[PDB]
Formats: sequence, C-alpha cells, structure tokens
Amino acid sequence: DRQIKIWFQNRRMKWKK
Repeated sequence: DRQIKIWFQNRRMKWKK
C-alpha cells in the first residue's frame, strides 16, 4: 500500500503538500 503515495508523489516530490 506504498504505491498510494508515489501514485501522485512520483511527480509531486516538491508539491507533496
């Protein structure tokens, strides 16, 4: 259930918030 983050974090490394 880790892909739940990278799913949108993979391109939001800086826009995580």
